[PDB]
Amino acid sequence: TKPMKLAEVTNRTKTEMEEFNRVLGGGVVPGSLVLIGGDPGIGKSTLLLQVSTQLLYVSGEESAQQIKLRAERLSEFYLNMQSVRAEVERIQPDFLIIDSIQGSVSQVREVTAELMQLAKTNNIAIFIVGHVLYFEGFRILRAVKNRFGSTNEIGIFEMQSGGLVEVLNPSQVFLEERLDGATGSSIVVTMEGTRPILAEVQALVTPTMFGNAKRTTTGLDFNRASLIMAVLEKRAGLLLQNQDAYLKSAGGVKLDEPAIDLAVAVAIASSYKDKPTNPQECFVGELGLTGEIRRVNRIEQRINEAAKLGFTKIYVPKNSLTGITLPKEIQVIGVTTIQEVLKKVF
Amino acid sequence: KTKPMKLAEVTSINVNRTKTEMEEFNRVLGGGVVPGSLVLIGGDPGIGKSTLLLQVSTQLSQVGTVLYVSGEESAQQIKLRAERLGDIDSEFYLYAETNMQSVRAEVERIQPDFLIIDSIQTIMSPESVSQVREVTAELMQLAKTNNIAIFIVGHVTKEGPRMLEHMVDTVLYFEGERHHTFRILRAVKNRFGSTNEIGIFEMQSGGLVEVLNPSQVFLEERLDGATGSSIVVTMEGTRPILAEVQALVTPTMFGNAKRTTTGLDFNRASLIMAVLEKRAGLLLQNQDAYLKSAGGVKLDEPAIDLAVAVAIASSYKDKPTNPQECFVGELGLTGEIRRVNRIEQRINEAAKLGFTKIYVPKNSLTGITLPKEIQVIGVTTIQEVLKKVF
Amino acid sequence: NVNRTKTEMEEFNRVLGGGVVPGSLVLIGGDPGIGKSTLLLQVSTQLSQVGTVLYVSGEESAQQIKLRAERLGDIDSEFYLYAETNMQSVRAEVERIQPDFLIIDSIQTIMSPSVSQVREVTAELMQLAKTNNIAIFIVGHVTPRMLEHMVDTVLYFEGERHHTFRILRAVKNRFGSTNEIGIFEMQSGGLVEVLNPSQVFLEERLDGATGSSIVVTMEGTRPILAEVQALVTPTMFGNAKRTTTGLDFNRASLIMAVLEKRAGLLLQNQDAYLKSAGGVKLDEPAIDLAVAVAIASSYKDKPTNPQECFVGELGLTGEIRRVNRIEQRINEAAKLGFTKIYVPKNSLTGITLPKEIQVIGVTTIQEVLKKVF
Amino acid sequence: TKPMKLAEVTNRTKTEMEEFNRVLGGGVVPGSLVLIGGDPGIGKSTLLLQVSTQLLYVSGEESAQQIKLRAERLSEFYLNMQSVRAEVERIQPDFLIIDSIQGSVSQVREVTAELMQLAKTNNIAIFIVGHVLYFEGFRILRAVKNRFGSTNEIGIFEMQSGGLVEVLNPSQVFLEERLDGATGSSIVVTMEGTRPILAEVQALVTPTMFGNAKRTTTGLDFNRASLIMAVLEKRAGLLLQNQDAYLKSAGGVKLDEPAIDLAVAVAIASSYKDKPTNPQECFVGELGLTGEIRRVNRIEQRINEAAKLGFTKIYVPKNSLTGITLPKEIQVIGVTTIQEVLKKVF
Amino acid sequence: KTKPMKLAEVTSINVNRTKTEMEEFNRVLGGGVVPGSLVLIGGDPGIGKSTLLLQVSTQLSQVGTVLYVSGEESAQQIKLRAERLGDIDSEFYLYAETNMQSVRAEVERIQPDFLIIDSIQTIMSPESVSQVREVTAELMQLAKTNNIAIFIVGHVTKEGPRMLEHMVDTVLYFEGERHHTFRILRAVKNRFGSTNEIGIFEMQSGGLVEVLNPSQVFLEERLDGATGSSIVVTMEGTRPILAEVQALVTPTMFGNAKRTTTGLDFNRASLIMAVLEKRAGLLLQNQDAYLKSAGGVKLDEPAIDLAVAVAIASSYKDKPTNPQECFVGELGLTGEIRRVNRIEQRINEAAKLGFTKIYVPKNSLTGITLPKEIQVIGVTTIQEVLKKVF
Ligand SMILES: Cc1cn([C@H]2C[C@H](O)[C@@H](COP(=O)(O)OP(=O)(O)O)O2)c(=O)[nH]c1=O
Ligand SMILES: Cc1cn([C@H]2C[C@H](O)[C@@H](COP(=O)(O)OP(=O)(O)O)O2)c(=O)[nH]c1=O
Ligand SMILES: Cc1cn([C@H]2C[C@H](O)[C@@H](COP(=O)(O)OP(=O)(O)O)O2)c(=O)[nH]c1=O
Ligand SMILES: Cc1cn([C@H]2C[C@H](O)[C@@H](COP(=O)(O)OP(=O)(O)O)O2)c(=O)[nH]c1=O
Ligand SMILES: Cc1cn([C@H]2C[C@H](O)[C@@H](COP(=O)(O)OP(=O)(O)O)O2)c(=O)[nH]c1=O
Ligand SMILES: [Mg+2]
Ligand SMILES: [Mg+2]
Ligand SMILES: [Mg+2]
Ligand SMILES: [Mg+2]
Ligand SMILES: [Mg+2]
Repeated sequence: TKPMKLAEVTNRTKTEMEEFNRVLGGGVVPGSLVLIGGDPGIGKSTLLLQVSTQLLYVSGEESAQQIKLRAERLSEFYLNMQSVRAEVERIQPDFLIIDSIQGSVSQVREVTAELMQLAKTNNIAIFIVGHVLYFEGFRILRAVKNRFGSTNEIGIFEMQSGGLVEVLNPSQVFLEERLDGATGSSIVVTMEGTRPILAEVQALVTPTMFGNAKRTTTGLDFNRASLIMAVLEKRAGLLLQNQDAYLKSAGGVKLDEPAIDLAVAVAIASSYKDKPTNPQECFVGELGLTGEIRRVNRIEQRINEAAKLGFTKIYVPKNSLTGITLPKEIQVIGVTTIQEVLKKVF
Repeated sequence: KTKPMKLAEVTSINVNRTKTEMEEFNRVLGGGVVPGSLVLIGGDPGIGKSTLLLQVSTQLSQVGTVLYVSGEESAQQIKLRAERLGDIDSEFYLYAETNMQSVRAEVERIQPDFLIIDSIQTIMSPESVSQVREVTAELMQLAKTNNIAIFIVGHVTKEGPRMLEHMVDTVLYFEGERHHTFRILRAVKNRFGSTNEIGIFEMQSGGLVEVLNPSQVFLEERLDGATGSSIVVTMEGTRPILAEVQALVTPTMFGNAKRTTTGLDFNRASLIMAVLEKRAGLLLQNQDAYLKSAGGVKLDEPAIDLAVAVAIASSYKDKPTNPQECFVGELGLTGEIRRVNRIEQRINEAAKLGFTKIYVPKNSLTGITLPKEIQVIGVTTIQEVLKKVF
Repeated sequence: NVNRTKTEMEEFNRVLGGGVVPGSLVLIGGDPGIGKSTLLLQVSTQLSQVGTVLYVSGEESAQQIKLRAERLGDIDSEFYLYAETNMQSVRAEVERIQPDFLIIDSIQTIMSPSVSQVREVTAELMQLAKTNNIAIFIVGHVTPRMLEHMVDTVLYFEGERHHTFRILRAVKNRFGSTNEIGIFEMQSGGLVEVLNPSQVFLEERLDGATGSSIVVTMEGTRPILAEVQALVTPTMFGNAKRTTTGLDFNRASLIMAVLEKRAGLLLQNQDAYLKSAGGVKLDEPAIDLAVAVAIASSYKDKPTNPQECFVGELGLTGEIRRVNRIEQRINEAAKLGFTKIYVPKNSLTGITLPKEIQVIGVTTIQEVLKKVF
Repeated sequence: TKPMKLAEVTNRTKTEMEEFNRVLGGGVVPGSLVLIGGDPGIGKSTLLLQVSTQLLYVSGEESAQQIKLRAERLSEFYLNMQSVRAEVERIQPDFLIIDSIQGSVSQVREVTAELMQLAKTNNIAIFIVGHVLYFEGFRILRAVKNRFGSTNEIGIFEMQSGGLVEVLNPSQVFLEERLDGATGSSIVVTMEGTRPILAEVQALVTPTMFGNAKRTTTGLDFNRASLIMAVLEKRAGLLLQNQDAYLKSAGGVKLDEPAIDLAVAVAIASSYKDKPTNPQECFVGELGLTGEIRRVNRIEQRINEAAKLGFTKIYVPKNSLTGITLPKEIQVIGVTTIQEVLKKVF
Repeated sequence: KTKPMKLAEVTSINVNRTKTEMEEFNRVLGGGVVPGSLVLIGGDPGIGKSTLLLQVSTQLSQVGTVLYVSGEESAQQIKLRAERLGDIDSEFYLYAETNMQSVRAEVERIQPDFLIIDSIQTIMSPESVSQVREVTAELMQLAKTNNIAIFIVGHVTKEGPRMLEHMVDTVLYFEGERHHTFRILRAVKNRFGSTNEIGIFEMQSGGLVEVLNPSQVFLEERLDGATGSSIVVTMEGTRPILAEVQALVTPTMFGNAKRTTTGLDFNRASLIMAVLEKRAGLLLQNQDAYLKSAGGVKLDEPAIDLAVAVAIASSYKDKPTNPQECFVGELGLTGEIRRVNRIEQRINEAAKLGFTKIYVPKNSLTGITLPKEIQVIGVTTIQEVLKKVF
């Protein structure tokens, strides 16, 4: 390209899989190199076979007969680089898939350089498998580097007996898991670096029978929980002095971020009170020792992620909202104190 | 070229700088963008260096000619971003290409007053990591061939931005922690200005919004009858981080008095309480204490002692502290407020974030010039401080 | 048989072993921000009064240095400033002006066909000191230890977080002693020398401040000087408390047992809080005596002298055992303006003692506490 | 050399320093390369200046005038390699010293290869300094690799105001340190890998005043000490139940070897009993839970090292002595039970 | 050279081996020294590989011709050592030189039946670490050119002996822990013998003295009324280490019953005691327990459970165990004695060190051939064991 004025800047092949299209930023662009990365066993061959049967598949990893058995469960689909190049000029295929690019590993860098120049010689879309998209564990496909789209885009799949089944409403995973009015469960939109993870905090508050009141956490910092309880007793007015408390992060998610405080406070209160929370409402906020609900980082991302996963309410810190556009699919409730929240929730 | 010259005959700078609508960004560069200069913006990925440079560029395109070079994002991607940020009916040129030879050719053609390289890591040349040091050397010589201002972006990686700091004209760092919603732009090295200058910005849905008057954020963040909150100007190496200590002192009901900290060393707090009881006279023997560093900031430096002593006392006493006053000082076991390192930097940083008082150790002030925007109170004992504060 | 150039700064002269030797390479090392540029600008404005100075650096601009250097000294004298980087352009100006003193403000910021190559530039600088017979100063920001073996004098400008002293020490000196130190304090103007350091230790101490004592400990080979703090107070509750910060808890526990069983202090029913001032970790046998004296001082409510310090491992029989590097510790104490130092008596066998400090060899803890209180 | 029958295999320059001679295996051999290693500041220049004034000294590290000031406190002593080689042929010196051999560091390997060939061209002894002998902290000089002697040889020095003073009786270091009949001190010949270190164990047994009996160690494993006390109470009959115990390894030596058990038991008993041990007697032995004194590794080395440092008795495990020659300067007492030892000692 | 051959027509070995006076060393090599073969002796520095090879060489010089090549020690040094060890009025040649080209020339000249390389690390050649693999390859071809037995020494280093194990004829390991006064020589790989063979030696003032009858060492090491001692055949990776567990059970006097371990995991011992109380019926609630692994051997393997249960019971009961019986087995919380890995190796190792009984888990024995020198008792429950033992 040549430099170009910004006042003068502005189509793709879609698949039946809505999620896979969003990740590529609309669909498959005809002249690029797309790399799918992930651990072996995850389903990069399975995902590419499914995209291919919808849209020349080259594999050294599995045999021709093996792929036929796989791909029927899941038209002009055709199954070293010098012997490959000859077939690219002959059939002239719009889409080329290399199942496993894998001193071959030193030569891997030199093969992919020659594949990017091959995308220009014959204007074709080429998929490369690396044992930039990353397929990692439900199953998620995320765009790490995208030249023809946004990197914040995600595609959720679940591997079943047939192959990969796309996931539209991931709110229903927590909703199926919710029992008939089960207390002491709450939801937080936490962060694993930049990825917003959505997680369930669990509490079992029960009166102590003997001597010292027990406190036990799994997945949350113990001392963080200890302070939360002091703030609930001193600010919210819950008599937790003589109550045992067991706390758990469902999944074995480590929850080590200030934003999880409010969800843990609400979980405990829910168990103490024996009043359930809504399974489509979630909570985000650091809790100060004065009862205040302090600001948190990346609030816009958290609200976005909650809405997308089918949540209806989200309690956020009120100060965090200054000049942020809120999505129409989710009720954002800014709160300022813990008392205010527990009043609203119970 | 420049010549060896006697210092008495060294003439004062008579530059022509280019200002942007962002008052803060100008102060940092020491007045504005100096033409024929190399400015490096460092910081973690995601903070908003591209966003800040796109905003600066859309403003500079109104008076000069901008060439924005990005290998990192595509041309179409940037157009979607930059329309939210500003106006681009002006001479703002975009070039999504990575080889310096192909860039050089376009610099001679359009002759742009301002050049931006979005990610030096993503610019190649013959002879993506080692070769960054050689590209920036060629960029400094390019600033003199055409007399243009050039901005360089340096993402701070786990391993292999701090390497180029000694060979560029201005070094800026864009940093903004998980605990603060606000991002700060600081000048680490400035050849055309002061290094104590800072620019506060808050990333909003549109892009980065400047925070002129930050004293209003701390006042909004405090509740009505706040108590047991205090502020310390701590240090994360050389970066002065400003942090809130929280204390909940409440009488014990049970047998043993509880002590629980999060973010502060437990034993450090234990000693502080002993010094408050034995020197200041607070009956804390039968009081539970919960202590928290707001934000999840680890506070592991002697200077935090006074702020924690004041926090506790504030909760014990049920008397609030001022939200625009902060405290710096190691506390000795005799009640003394001992000296701390980098006092001048801490007082500077407090003043810039809109603080009105700062309690410092009295011994630390020997021959230090104090900024006129902040009241520096040197103290010697903990009793003295608590008398002053409550 | 040598003719050195002195500066008005007595301390900086002692470090170089009398003054600036002409035709020599002196490397100043340290962290960034300590004041190597500031110290060299101050020496340069003084040396410009007798010789001819050429100050080179690309780290800061010419105009920036003028604003700094007017606060620091006088500039009506032959002081030349050259904000260049590459060498070949420098060499040409050395032959022209023929300057007696050359300063390179960051060797990291100089190129010749900018860290690996740094070794080759300093080799060419040492041969340049013979071609023109000039004194040359090299600055090495510590991120400097690579050039230490190939230069004439190696200075390190050091400053721990607890002391606002900024000490200049000679690591390797071809024209002087390596024991020499120069104490400075950075003030608003620039670096102010500290000629009587004895007066600083006598501001950091309050009036009735008991339980403070001083130890000359070691951070590898660097003798660090540190303050141990104790608060002994009667227990109110059931169990007597013991809490340390910066000292090993179990080490302190034994010290108290020895003070109760040997020295006769009733500490059983006393709470004890101990702290190493500064956040210095004190993990060396030599700190035992200072901690014992600290505790006793707080217990007894009798202060120690602020210009006396204590060195010695304390045995469980009350004995004050030998410690390593005793000659270095006595030397460092003396240089920081201390008047007494209690050392183990056995450590003194055939060691020459400096005339500026009273070295007291002790054998038991009872003996020490008798002497001290 | 050519291969040679063993039935057909069989002089040096000595210095006034008996210790330095032993290390080199008799004295300085005229045609070899001796490397002295150690940390900077230790005294390798000081030791070589002292050997040289007794026996061409080449230094880039210090100036000529600096060395003259040093060497007078401490005859035909004369003070890059091409300029050096020319002076070796001229003066023809029997002994050559290179003060600091220190991309010079890559070239250091190539210079020392040329120095070993220089030892043959002109049959001379050459000393090399490396910032195989190792000088490490009293101060010790040990032979790591010796072609003309034993590697177990050691030379003890003490740096004083003049320079390095040799140490003949290191028993007198512990003897000066011993007070007038001080109880609860004992000596062990332990091992730091293969180096036999000689160390002092200290005990303060004193009756408990309140509630629980205290146990505190520094330098010894706490649990090891705990077991020792159980064995002393159950086998030896010491009523330690109601006694506090403070234990210390003098020097900050870590003592983490089974052989230290007996010394610790004797230390405790000495403090309990208020009866001192002899300062020239030492103890070696693992203590079993039945009271037995079990065998230990490297017994011959330990007895050797004790004797050399001027010890008069050594209590060892009786089983360890099977077919071992005992040095005439030290009384080796083989013991079998802890009761037997305490009977003998007190 | 050798040829592809049908297994029915593969003829049995008809070698001529050379025996030494050391019965143990012969067994290890599978009868004696095979001519035209490469034997590697591995082990930590200081164990006595040079000492063992000097002793073998002084014995082999009586029937063949030995060439001992050492770069590590000098010729004069070896003469002082080797006179204490044996007789050298015989054809024993010593060559203190390190380059293989200079060695080869002397092999063709003297034509020695036995060649010893003292430290392969200290032998050089063109093209001291990488090049060891190429020297040993040239040494195996040298064994066929002249038909000689060659011994190679491999010191086991922190980092960079186990590398050559796959490319030599016999692999021996000389190992002897800080806790045992005795050193053991084991065959890891043997082309001319069994790998289960072992040679026990004790280093004495002269040199290495063989330990034929080791059953006498364990009996001398036990006191008269020993009690609370038991023996386990544990594993340090693949090396079967044989270890002594010690227990002192004694009634509590104070409030809380004490439990203290050294060398065993505390919690593992705690469970064992619970299983002894609940299944075996020992009243340990009010008994203190001190447990020790003799030697400072870390015992962190499930197989040690039974030995620790037997130790405790022996001390509780005040009834000794036999010093020539040992125990192997994980103990389940139901009192069951569960299976363990490498049972055949453990039974072998016990037998070789002169043990007469070994209690093993009964399930582990399915189709395993048992050595005739040791009584293998398969057990199923802890009650069963204690019944048998006491
Ligand atoms: C399509 C398909 C795959 N599989 C199995 C076979 C594969 O080895 C396994 C993993 O899928 P695959 O896509 O081969 O993993 P990757 O390419 O990421 O290494 O799933 C089924 O069991 N049933 C199916 O229908
Ligand atoms: C300008 C803008 C950026 N963003 C996102 C896209 C960017 O990838 C992300 C981070 O900003 P960016 O400036 O790209 O970060 P870096 O410091 O790494 O250059 O913010 C929005 O969501 N909305 C916006 O209006
Ligand atoms: C001389 C002087 C310096 N300074 C500042 C400017 C310098 O950049 C800073 C640090 O000193 P500097 O000597 O540049 O540190 P170094 O060269 O060791 O890295 O001190 C003042 O604030 N006031 C002054 O009067
Ligand atoms: C000989 C001697 C040395 N010294 C000092 C100067 C040296 O820098 C220091 C260390 O000795 P040196 O032998 O130079 O150490 P090394 O060669 O091992 O690095 O001892 C004295 O103070 N007095 C003396 O009489
Ligand atoms: C033969 C013998 C060796 N030794 C010593 C010298 C040796 O360096 C040391 C260790 O034996 P050595 O066989 O050299 O060990 P390695 O396994 O490393 O070859 O034992 C004696 O003290 N006395 C002796 O009679
Ligand atoms: Mg696959
Ligand atoms: Mg960016
Ligand atoms: Mg500077
Ligand atoms: Mg030296
Ligand atoms: Mg050997």
